[PDB]
Amino acid sequence: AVQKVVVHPLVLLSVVDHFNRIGKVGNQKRVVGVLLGSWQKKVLDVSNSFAVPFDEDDKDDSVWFLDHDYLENMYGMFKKVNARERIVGWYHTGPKLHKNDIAINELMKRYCPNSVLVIIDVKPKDLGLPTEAYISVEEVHDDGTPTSKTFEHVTSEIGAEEAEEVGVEHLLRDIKDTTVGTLSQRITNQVHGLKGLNSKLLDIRSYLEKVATGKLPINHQIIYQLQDVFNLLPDVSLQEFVKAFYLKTNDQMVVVYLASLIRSVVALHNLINNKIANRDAEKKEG
Amino acid sequence: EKKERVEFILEQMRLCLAVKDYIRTQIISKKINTKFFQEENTEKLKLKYYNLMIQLDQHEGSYLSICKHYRAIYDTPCIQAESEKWQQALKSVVLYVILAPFDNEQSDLVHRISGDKKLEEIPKYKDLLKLFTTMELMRWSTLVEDYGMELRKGSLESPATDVFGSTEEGEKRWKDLKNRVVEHNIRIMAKYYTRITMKRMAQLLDLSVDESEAFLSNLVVNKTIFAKVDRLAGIINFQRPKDPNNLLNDWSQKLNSLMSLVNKTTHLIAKEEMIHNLQ
Amino acid sequence: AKAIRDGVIEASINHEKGYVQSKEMIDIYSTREPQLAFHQRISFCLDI
Amino acid sequence: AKLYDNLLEQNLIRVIEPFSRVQIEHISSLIKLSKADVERKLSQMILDKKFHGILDQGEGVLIIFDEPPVDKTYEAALETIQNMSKVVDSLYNKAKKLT
Amino acid sequence: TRPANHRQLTFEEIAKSAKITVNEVELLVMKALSVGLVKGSIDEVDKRVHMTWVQPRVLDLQQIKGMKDRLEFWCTDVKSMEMLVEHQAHDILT
Repeated sequence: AVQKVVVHPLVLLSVVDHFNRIGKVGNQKRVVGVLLGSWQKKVLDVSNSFAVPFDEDDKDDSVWFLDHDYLENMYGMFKKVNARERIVGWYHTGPKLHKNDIAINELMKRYCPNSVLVIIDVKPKDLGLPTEAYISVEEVHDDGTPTSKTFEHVTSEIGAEEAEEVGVEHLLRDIKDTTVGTLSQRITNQVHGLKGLNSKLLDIRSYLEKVATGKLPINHQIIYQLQDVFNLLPDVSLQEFVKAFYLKTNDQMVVVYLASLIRSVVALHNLINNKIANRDAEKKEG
Repeated sequence: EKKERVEFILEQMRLCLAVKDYIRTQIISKKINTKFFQEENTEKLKLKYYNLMIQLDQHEGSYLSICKHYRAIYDTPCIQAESEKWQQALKSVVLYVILAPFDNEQSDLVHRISGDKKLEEIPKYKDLLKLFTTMELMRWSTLVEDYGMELRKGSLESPATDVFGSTEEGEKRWKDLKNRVVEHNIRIMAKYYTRITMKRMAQLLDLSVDESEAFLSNLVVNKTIFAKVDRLAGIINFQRPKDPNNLLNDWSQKLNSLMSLVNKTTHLIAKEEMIHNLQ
Repeated sequence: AKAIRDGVIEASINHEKGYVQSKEMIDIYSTREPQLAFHQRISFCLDI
Repeated sequence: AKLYDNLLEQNLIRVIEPFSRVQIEHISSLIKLSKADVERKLSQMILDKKFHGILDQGEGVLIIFDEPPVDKTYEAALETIQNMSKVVDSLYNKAKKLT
Repeated sequence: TRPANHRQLTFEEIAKSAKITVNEVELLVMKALSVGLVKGSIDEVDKRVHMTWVQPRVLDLQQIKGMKDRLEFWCTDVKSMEMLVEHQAHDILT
């Protein structure tokens, strides 16, 4: 249904500054607010947002309130200043999936059909992209409850924009691993990539924590993919993999050989262009 | 004028059939196959335009130009309430989907005739399309003993008498039905059969090794079924190319499927932890 | 016999009969020798 | 006559197609022709290289095999070599003469 | 049960383990490939079939031991192959 989401740096900071402006509460407050934007060509977009006044008590943590008058007036001001901009869903600050974040979506689903939530990060650290979005799916199914509803994570990324990149690259001024050559991919995905595979190997190990000791439901819907992985582990080295592999390596290194074969001659020509700049300058000038 | 000029100009094509002249018949029918958006009172007239279009498509080999012809004589709003004359309309709507040549138009045409409530009132002809839908067919002699007899039976005998009665066009339907049943073997034989002997296949076609080579020949020079036969060891095989690049190529395909697959579980585990170890 | 022993030629002698058979060894390309014939010269050509 | 050569060979590529090997005695039967002129004519196919394969004299098994070889990769890198050799020959004309 | 080393059974082995004759096991497995529980190719002349994909079943707390162990040294192959990347690819980018 929904392919993926588009998140901007403007909404990205536009949550964090609100976490700063309610950061004086000290004890506990989650930044929940209203997520604005479009979705076009089956691609979710997030352009604007604001935050709603919200409080919560730990005793009886099934009670939430959104001042929907404040939702009406300010979004009326936002449709007014920008008729193109509209609602796209909501968000909460999302450390660890708080429990009112099952009906916050069912509370305000009367505005957006796919009333999407976004989990953000307040203390930014990972080896990946700490931006999360779920989606609401419900099920009269299998065996958990006759009324069952659990969010499912749609893939999430930071959408860029030509307007905002002036501010992005303007406000970086720190470091930027450009000069995309033979080593950009080496570090963005060959150094960072295998350590990308590290945590994905680690998460199935975190599920493996229930061999006899973990939570009481066992598998049901985990083990078809698990059997599928070790079923679909790739082909071993006995056939033409090493052959045709040696064939195609044995063809790629031809092109490498030609490129290195030119490059030396080019730089040699350049040195001759220097010795003309030396020998007929030493006698001329002195 | 919408009706009377059309009634005038569709007359003389059967006169061209009395000439045995199809090259004129299709040109003067080219005037009227673009004559539509008049389906209000013309009950029998467009049906006469179709029944003078049974033969222009019936004569030479055109067993797939009769597709929209025969569903077009399923189309007409009168036919629905003359059930036994509509039973032979259930006949003509099935006596071509076999008979049409192998096509994507045939392979979704089985779905265009499939999923019908009032066609499956004949208990045989849901099974007939079921046979060419599903897996391996019971040769030909184990088939004609089960279905070469119901063509005389039922309330449906008349386009089956267009299969029976003419022994020459009818014989072309014995050998085109025979073409579909001898071909229906060869499709899934090439699909699942890596390397089979020649005698085993001539035995599963119930005929000679020589005529079996005639069957495999005109399809591999049609190159619609690629095969590398043998006439010294009888060891034939299907879809056996040299494959320099598809080994590592499809291996890379297995890599991408694998990385998608290991990506599939990773975002699925974390919510499974958070539904019993949330709070 | 020592031409077999020291490397050079591989295949067998029917010492009883007397013919020395030799097998047809082709496709030395997918045998990874010319990758080494490259990599000797890849590295050196980068060096020059 | 010349049309009969192309028709003869049109049949001759037609029946030879679906297999890898056969004896000459079956293709002589299947085109309904002799074996000597068919053997010589098949030899002329693999002399003129219009058809390629091999033939046998012991019983006449025609071994048919085809793959399109990699050609673009090596020679197109090979003529760049003889370009650049001439370029180094020109480097005499600005390098050896000059400094 | 057969590992991914071979998983290549023969029609004599089906004729032993299912005691059904030589001329019906192919009609059995064409039906099996039509249904789609198993995914493998059929050779007739070497009397063997190359079965590749099996329908996934369920399992107790004992198969997770073997899947855990085949996972465990598969971690350190990623550690080991990555270690050359960190060591040799150290000076390309600090």
